[PDB]
Amino acid sequence: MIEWIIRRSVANRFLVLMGALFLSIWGTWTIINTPVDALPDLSD
Amino acid sequence: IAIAVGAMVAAAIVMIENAHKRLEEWQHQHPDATLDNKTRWQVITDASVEVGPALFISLLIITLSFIPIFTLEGQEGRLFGPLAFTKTYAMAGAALLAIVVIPILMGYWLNRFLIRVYHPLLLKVLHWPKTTLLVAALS
Amino acid sequence: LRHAIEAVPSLNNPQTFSEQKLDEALYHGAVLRVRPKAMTVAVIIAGLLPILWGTGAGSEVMSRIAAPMIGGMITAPLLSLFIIPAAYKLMWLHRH
Repeated sequence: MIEWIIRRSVANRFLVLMGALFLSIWGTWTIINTPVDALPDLSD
Repeated sequence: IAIAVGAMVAAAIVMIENAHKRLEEWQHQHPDATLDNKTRWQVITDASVEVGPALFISLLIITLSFIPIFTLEGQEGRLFGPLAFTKTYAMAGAALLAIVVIPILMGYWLNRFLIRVYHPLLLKVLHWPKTTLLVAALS
Repeated sequence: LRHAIEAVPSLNNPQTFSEQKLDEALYHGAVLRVRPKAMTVAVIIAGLLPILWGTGAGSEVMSRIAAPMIGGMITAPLLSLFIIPAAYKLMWLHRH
C-alpha cells in the first residue's frame, strides 16, 4: 500500500509542497509561543 | 525530540541512497548527455518502489515498539510519558513526511576504503556460517 | 538480502543449487548496504552522541537514557552484518 501512497503524493506535488510550507511557518509560531518548565509535573 | 533527530534523518537518506545508485545504472545502460525532467522523474520514484514500504514500516516499528512505555504508572510515567509522546510524534512526522515530501524534495533538488575492510571478514563469515552463530551466542 | 535472492541471480537458485552464486548475490547485498548502512549508523550515533556528554541542567537523565542506545548501536550494526547474512544462508538451505 505504501508504494501507491508514494505515487499519489508525487502526483500531488506542488499542492503538497505548499502544505509542508504552511506547516513550517505554522510550526514556527507555535514553538515560539510554547510554555516551559524544568520537568513535567510529577506530583500526585 | 532529541533522540528522534537521529532517526528522522535516517528516514530520508536510506531513500536518497538507493536513488543514488539507481541514478548510476540508468546512466550506464543509456547515454549520458540526454535526459529530461521526466527521465529524471522516473528514476528517483523507482527507488521508492523498493525501500518505500521498508522504512515507513520500520519507523512504524520504532514508534510502536515504544508504546509499552506509556504503561508506566505514577511519578515515572509523568516523567518519561512526555518523552515517549514527543519521540513518537516526531517519528510519525519524518515517517509520514518521507512518503509525501521527502521523495519529492530530492527530485526537485572514500566509501571504497570501508568496503575494503568489511568484505574480507564477510566472506570469512561464509566459512561455516554456523560457527559465527556460535561466536555471536558467546557475545 | 531478500531482493538479492529475488532478482535475476534468483532464477538460478530456486531452480538448482549454486553456493558460489548465492554467495555472489550476498556479496552485492553487502556492498549495496555498506553505503546506506554506515550512514544510518552514522546519523543515528552522531545525532545521538551530543546528549551523551552530560554537563548542564538536565543532562544527567538524558545521558543515562542515551548511553544504552549509543552503545547498543555499536554492536547492533557491527554484529548484524555477520549474523543476519550467515543465518539467511543457513535458512535458505533448510527449505531446500
